Amino acid sequence: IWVEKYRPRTLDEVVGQDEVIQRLKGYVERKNIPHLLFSGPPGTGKTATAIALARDLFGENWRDNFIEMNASDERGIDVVRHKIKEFARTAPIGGAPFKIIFLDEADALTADAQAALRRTMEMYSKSCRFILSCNYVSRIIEPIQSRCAVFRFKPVPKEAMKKRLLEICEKEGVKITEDGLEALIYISGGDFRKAINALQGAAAIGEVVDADTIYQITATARPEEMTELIQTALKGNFMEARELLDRLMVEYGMSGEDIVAQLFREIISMPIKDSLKVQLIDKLGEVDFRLTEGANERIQLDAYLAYLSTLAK
Amino acid sequence: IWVEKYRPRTLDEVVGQDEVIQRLKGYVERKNIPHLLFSGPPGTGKTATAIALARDLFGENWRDNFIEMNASDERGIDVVRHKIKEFARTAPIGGAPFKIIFLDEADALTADAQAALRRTMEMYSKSCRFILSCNYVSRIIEPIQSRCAVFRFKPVPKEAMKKRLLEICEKEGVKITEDGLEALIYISGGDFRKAINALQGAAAIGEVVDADTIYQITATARPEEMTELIQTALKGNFMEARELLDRLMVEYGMSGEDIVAQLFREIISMPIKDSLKVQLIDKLGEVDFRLTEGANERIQLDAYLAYLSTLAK
Amino acid sequence: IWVEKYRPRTLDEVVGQDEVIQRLKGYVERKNIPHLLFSGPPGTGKTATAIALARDLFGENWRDNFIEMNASDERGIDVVRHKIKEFARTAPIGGAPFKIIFLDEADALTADAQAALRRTMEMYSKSCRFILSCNYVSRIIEPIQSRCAVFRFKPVPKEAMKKRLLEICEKEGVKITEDGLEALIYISGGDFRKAINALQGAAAIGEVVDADTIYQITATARPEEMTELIQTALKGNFMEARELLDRLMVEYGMSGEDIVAQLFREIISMPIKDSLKVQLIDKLGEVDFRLTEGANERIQLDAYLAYLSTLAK
Amino acid sequence: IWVEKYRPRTLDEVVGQDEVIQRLKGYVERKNIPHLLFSGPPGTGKTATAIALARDLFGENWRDNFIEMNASDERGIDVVRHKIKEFARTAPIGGAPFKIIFLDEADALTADAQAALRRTMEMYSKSCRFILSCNYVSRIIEPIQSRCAVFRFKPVPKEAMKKRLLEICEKEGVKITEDGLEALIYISGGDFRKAINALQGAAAIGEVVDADTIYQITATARPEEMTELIQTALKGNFMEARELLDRLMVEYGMSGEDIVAQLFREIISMPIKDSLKVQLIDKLGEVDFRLTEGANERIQLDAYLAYLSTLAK
Amino acid sequence: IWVEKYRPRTLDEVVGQDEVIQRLKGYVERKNIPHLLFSGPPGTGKTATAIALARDLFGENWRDNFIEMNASDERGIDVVRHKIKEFARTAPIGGAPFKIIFLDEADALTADAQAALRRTMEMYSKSCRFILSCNYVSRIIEPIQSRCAVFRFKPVPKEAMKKRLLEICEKEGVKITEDGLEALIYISGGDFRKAINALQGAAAIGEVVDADTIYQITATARPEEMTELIQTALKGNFMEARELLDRLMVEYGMSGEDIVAQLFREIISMPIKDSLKVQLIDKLGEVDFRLTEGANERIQLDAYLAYLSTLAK
Amino acid sequence: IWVEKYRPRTLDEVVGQDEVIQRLKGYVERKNIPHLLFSGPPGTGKTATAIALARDLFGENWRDNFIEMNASDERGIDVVRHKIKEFARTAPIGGAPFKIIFLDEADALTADAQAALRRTMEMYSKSCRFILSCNYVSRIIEPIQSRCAVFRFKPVPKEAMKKRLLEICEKEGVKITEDGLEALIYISGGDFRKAINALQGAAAIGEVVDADTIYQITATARPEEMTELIQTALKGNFMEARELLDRLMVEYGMSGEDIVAQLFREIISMPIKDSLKVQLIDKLGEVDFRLTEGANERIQLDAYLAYLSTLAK
Ligand SMILES: Nc1ncnc2c1ncn2[C@@H]1O[C@H](COP(=O)(O)OP(=O)(O)NP(=O)(O)O)[C@@H](O)[C@H]1O
Ligand SMILES: Nc1ncnc2c1ncn2[C@@H]1O[C@H](COP(=O)(O)OP(=O)(O)NP(=O)(O)O)[C@@H](O)[C@H]1O
Ligand SMILES: Nc1ncnc2c1ncn2[C@@H]1O[C@H](COP(=O)(O)OP(=O)(O)NP(=O)(O)O)[C@@H](O)[C@H]1O
Ligand SMILES: Nc1ncnc2c1ncn2[C@@H]1O[C@H](COP(=O)(O)OP(=O)(O)NP(=O)(O)O)[C@@H](O)[C@H]1O
Ligand SMILES: Nc1ncnc2c1ncn2[C@@H]1O[C@H](COP(=O)(O)OP(=O)(O)NP(=O)(O)O)[C@@H](O)[C@H]1O
Repeated sequence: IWVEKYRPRTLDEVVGQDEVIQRLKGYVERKNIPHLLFSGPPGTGKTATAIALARDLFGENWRDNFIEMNASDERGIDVVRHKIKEFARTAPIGGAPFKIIFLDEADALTADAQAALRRTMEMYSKSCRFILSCNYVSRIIEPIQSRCAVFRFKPVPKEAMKKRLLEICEKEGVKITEDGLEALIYISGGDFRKAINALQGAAAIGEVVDADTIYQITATARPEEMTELIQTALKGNFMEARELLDRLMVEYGMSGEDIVAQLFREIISMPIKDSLKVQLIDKLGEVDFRLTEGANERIQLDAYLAYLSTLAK
Repeated sequence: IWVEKYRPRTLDEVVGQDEVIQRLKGYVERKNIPHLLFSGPPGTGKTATAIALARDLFGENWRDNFIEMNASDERGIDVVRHKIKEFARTAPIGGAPFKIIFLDEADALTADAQAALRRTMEMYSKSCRFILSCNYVSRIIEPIQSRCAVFRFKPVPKEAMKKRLLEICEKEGVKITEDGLEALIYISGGDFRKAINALQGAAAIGEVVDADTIYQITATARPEEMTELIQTALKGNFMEARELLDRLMVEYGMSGEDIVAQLFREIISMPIKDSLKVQLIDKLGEVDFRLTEGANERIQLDAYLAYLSTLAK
Repeated sequence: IWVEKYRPRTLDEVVGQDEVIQRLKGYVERKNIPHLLFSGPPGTGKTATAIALARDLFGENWRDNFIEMNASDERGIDVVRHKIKEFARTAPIGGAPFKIIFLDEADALTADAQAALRRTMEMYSKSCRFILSCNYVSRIIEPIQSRCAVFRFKPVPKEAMKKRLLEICEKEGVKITEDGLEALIYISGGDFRKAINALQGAAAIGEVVDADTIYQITATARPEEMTELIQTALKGNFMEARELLDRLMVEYGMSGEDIVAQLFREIISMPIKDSLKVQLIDKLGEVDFRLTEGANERIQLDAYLAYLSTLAK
Repeated sequence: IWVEKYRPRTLDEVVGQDEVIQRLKGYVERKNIPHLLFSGPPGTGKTATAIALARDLFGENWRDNFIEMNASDERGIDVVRHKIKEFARTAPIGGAPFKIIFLDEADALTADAQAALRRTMEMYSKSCRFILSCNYVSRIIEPIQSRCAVFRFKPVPKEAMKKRLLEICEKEGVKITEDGLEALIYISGGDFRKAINALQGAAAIGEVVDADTIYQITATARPEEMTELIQTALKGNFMEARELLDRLMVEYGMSGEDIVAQLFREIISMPIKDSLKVQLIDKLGEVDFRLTEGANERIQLDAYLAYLSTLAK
Repeated sequence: IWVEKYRPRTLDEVVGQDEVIQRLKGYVERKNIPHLLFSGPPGTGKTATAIALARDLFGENWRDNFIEMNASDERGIDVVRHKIKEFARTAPIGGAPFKIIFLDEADALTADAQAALRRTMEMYSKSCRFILSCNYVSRIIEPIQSRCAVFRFKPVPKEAMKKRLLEICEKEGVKITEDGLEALIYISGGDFRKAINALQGAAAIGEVVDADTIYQITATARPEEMTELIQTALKGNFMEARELLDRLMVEYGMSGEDIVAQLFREIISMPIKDSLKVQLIDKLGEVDFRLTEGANERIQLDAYLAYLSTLAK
Repeated sequence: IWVEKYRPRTLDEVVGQDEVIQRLKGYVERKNIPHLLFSGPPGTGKTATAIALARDLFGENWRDNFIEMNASDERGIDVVRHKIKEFARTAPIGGAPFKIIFLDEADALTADAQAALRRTMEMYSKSCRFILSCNYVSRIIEPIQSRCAVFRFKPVPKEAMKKRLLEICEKEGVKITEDGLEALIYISGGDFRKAINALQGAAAIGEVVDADTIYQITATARPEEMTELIQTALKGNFMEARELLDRLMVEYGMSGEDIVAQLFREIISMPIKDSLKVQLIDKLGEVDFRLTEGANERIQLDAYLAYLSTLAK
């Protein structure tokens, strides 16, 4: 179950987030915790450090006190309040003063539920504490940011993830190549869950973990193939391009969105002129719309390879 | 009821999917099942192999344990949880350790319901197991892919379906012709349920199963007619084409989308130049949008036959 | 602790609220107080004037009598009733007839608790008085508005805050620029706590308080950057713009909405022609739609920087 | 229930409609009734005088004969025809020759149902009669106007409604102020039902009926607020205006249409130049369209406050 | 009941339709009737001549045989077929060979019901005959036009209606002026029902029938007023125009459509340049749309007077 | 009576239907006839070839045996069964084995009557034969298609009709121009009866058969007029255009749809640039929408001639 079995066990073990951790460490020496607001992309380590933060302060007795719950399940803020009263009357067993509750997906709620936090903030800051996880800070109404120290998680930098990917490997006897790592990171988007999980799935199989074995397991074209199809499209060979994208869409079985996504990437990282690149993206912008409005995948897609083959002359 | 009466009874019997089955077999020798994630087009064999997988592991006592339910019926994830507790307390009767629940249409739910899986994964991996079927893997939030072995079902090729269709016939004393088979496949889109079901419906009637008897039972324009209308359109005979498509749209009573769809197919499998085929498809891509935005069927359609009749010279 | 150390000490010292104060002064000459209902946005000076109102009537002996408490903490209306009997039996020491209790967040309660006020209104209007603070008057059930003089606080207008910001500076030897001020107000949302507090945080640092030093301390896109990216986009440098917006979106980690928002602001407060400014906003209006329909953030956004770089010529 | 308890009891008692009544009286002396067509805004007295007209001709025995039904409930023209045969065979008990049926919302039906009237007109003009109420005469197909005397109800002026509102009060021991009356009329749109009904609802509560108590009970922005927001918008304070309208839109929870409506009113009754008022209204006319086409409420609205803040200089 | 009491009683008595009648007379001398197709605007005399045609051929015994029914009441084509068998077995009593059935609103049906005519055409052309009335010929599927002599009724010319209006008057002792006639014809649109019916309503009242008394009874502005408001609008006096249109809309109480209609007429028959007239109509074209989509009458209207007052300079 | 006097007298003489005839000829050499199923649009030659098929097999003695009857006249399938027993007992006089019955409008019947065919199929395939004509094959329940050779008549292509029109002329001393022909086909809809019949009606008159003489005899807008009005509109003469379209709409009394239709046609077959032609049709596409939504015919139409006269410069 890798993404768990490698849940960092200490602040020091969460990586790529010096930014936060460096200064979240200065909360363990003093044993102060104001209500934490963790904000960032998903799979970057809010839940992780919000464990390892609860873990560095309680030693061995965290699981007893800390509880993670998803804030977006609307009718349970008020059903998990009796957990707020047993938890707040119990003194941290050992020698610590305070206690923690984690709240994933905070930024899903409308103004109201957000308030109910507040009458356990000033009632329990000599006992309880909240850690709020949210995709964006902007989406949490001011009255809470008010009483929160705030931490912006960044999508995890290259080397720092690449290194911890290796550790996960060497220690699991899996052979990635250089190819497979770099590729496991085109994939990852800077999101461990995605990265670990993928690696896991390539590890499951037979041995050497190639560039490809990775592109395949996630269903994401070899970037060579994309810029081959965008190219043979621009050349004028419509039926040929259509062929490719088809094969291409079954080899790995991507959604429409998924294809239009990589079409983007590889359109951006073409080395063609800033003058044409626009035309291409503008229209891709169109196509992606059509699809989300629920028009037809096959037709809009091919209909975009069609686009490219007009700009032949 | 053919589509059932030929539900594969063993992993060996599910075809065209070596890919998955080959390595899904290595889960019966060991008697390991992690939560399965079946992803692919519809009518390729997720439900099928997710039966024959439950069937190969329990012998004669599968029906008792395995239950398929559709995950998209939003208010019943939590109403079919009491099926999760009776099922999880019952030991597989005979000599096996584990048990299975199938969940069609997983990729219809928003983040939340997806989580509720998780507190029966680590609670029941010494007892219960889930098999998740989904159109695309991309659409199932990472936290689950996390705890799933994943299988990408591919559309089952021509011959392999054509062969199993015959088996379904010979063994049911139905006379298809060659026409009727090839036709039964234009239809099928590479989707058995659609294919079997249609055959069934032609079998029900009187005897010989023709090209036509198949185009009729599914309501679908003869491909000759389409490429006749697209042809007389291109030649310049606008009023004539408009006539055809009209007659055509009542003979079988197709939607706008439906017409625009076969218009595509037959525009692609025209033997005209990769140069013009684009112009046609680019514009079809336009029409189809118009329509889904809710503009006017008759007008946009005829408006597209108009298109084709400018490119006369 | 600025927000406190500059709590106005007299009705005269609360600003931008002439509206209320002008006519709340005519309650100090007569020494009449009916139950006050303060309504307005948060951070505009209900609590403040509800102090300076208690302060102008008791001189030096206010703290002894006046007590602020939060009304939303449901189980304490009735636990802070013994404060209602000691307080109501004590005659205002000196030469005044009456006494005051402040109740923040009144508009959080359901019908019932609201009533319990009433049997201390007609029992204590020859002794006690309430000041009720609420986000909106509409939310306080009629039977109370009934026995309340009512005051609508308005978000503190520009100049009035800008002036009192300056007084807070000159008297604290802090150098704001014009930029800093105006920026300190883009920030402030018309909410002093936010404003003072921020200013504080910029004063803490080294000297001159710039437009930027303010956008930094609160964490927001520097308006310089936006109008730099919209510029380099309009110039034709699409890849460069895309680059900026990307860095830009991580430096601060804004949503799509969030970016489309500042994109707007800085599109409006561009000094370009009313002729083009439309084109821009019309299309932004489009983008923002796409996004809310759930199309793709990265694609629509870059797809709009694409837009801007067609209008190069 | 005021709106009923003050249903006029005689033609004399229906007010502001001399126009009609004056000449509808000349139908009681002669005891002639051709099929009446009442047309006008809603809440002006069609139903009312169509009662008091039935009441002035039958004395005490009207309720027995006269029946009002709503004509827009499509499948009941033909289900309330057996009421047409029992009613038409019964002679007006006492000494009168004829009888009446009222039909609210006539102008909702398509051509067909309208005809079915006709074979009870020439069949029952020596017995039955219809009174048709409709928003506009233009909307009732000629073949009926044909056989109808027609009456155009006009919106009942200010004073005349203001006077009858007082009568409804004085005689019900309710204390309106001047404010509350004038306000109860901003509200009323010149439509009693709305006006009475609202008053009723303010009467229900505690005592004095203020300007406010009226704006509240109907949920409607204080006109001061609107022209404050339109003002601070015009001055240049976009963020401030956006703030107001937001607060404003929750305080009372208005639709987009609803806001755009009062925006109109107060834009018209601004005391600004006939020169600019146009620019404002032209654009409002734009916004309101956008919205009804289903574009985005928040964006178009704010987008219109944006408009007003360009015309600063 | 004028529109009936002046139902022409012979072909000779139907006016303005020489066109048809001239050659519909040549069917009475021969006593031939093929199935008649009457097509034209409403209220021009299809039903009328289709009576007077049935009346000129049967003398005194028409009512017995001829029956008019509305074809659009879908479930009764087949319920009024037993009227087709009693009617077809009965020989025209006296000395004539054939018989007639009239069918109003033919052009409302879909293809199918249209056919059911046909098996009583060739079955009853030695006995029965149909007269089909329809707004437009184009809307009646060919297979019927096939077996129909066809007659296009034109909106009734000026003098021919004006003359028969007079006859209706002199013979009813009503005093129209020249004004009132001409005006009763601006009104009429070339549609007697509308014209007669209106006259009737002006006759009902007191004596002299003026230009105005006519504009009032139909709710249609004095054309002077319109071109006054369109003028004071174009001059720049927005509030003044808005005032007018308001008064104007109550004086006669027109719909939105109704106002936009006359706005059209009087915009066309302005004597302004063909260059501006366009701008005005283009926008009116817009406004009328907005309204039919259900946007707001008051706002779009005024919003169009707003338009006109921009084009001041 | 042309449509008859040119009823083809041999399979060779039926034209444009090679398709069928080519392979319906191979039934005369062998003298085999299984039950024929003719399907196609009306007026394409089912009845015709179903005569000339009966005519090529019997020589001079067809009329005696063959009988056409209409199948939709419900109560006569069973009344024309005694024609089935006299006909089936009579041996084809001369030297042929079999005999024929034609059944127009087959596709009008419900399941039941369809069966009664069957007990004269296997009872008379050594004597009798049926030829079934139907608008669509899809509409004839399978159990019959079962025992039918099937033939799809196609709308008679351009040249093939144009040629046989000429033969009808040259051999009748009538002078069509090229114009007349091409026009006689715009008319014909690809339906001879319509075409021959019309030609007939133009031949009747004086000499040369023009484009016009044809548009007249059938009643349609002269295509000259349309492209005159669209022209004078584009030139800038709005009032003049409006005038034309008005006259134009009464001369023939077209619907809005009807006018928008020819507007299209003549917009397409304008010889203007593919660049403007779009602008035109895009807007026509708009207009036609407005209308179907039920906005105002006169206003939208003139409002579109307005459109055309902006694009003057
Ligand atoms: N920043 C990180 N450093 C090291 N390991 C990580 C990090 N992020 C995730 N992992 C591993 O990947 C899994 C995902 O953790 P985590 O991101 O906290 O869960 P999440 O809530 O779904 N995404 P997030 O909201 O950013 O926390 C964890 O259980 C970790 O073991
Ligand atoms: N790949 C396949 N191999 C063998 N038989 C199949 C296959 N796909 C379908 N069939 C037969 O056709 C029926 C439909 O197949 P299957 O895809 O397994 O279930 P489904 O309800 O139609 N859709 P899905 O979600 O793809 O599983 C089954 O009951 C099978 O017996
Ligand atoms: N013009 C009026 N004169 C006197 N009383 C009125 C008038 N309009 C309304 N009222 C009182 O207010 C109530 C509503 O009036 P009225 O218009 O007659 O019926 P309605 O159901 O509200 N709408 P409508 O379709 O205009 O008749 C009535 O029951 C009247 O007693
Ligand atoms: N052309 C006419 N000449 C003389 N009187 C007419 C004419 N049209 C209508 N009238 C009178 O006005 C009434 C309307 O008649 P008519 O137009 O036949 O009914 P309609 O069906 O509603 N309109 P239409 O469909 O054109 O016949 C009649 O009953 C006539 O008395
Ligand atoms: N394909 C053809 N070749 C030659 N003449 C034709 C053809 N189709 C029609 N005609 C002439 O036009 C008339 C109509 O054709 P025909 O099909 O016999 O009448 P119809 O029955 O109304 N059409 P249908 O019902 O589809 O057969 C005939 O009597 C023929 O003379």
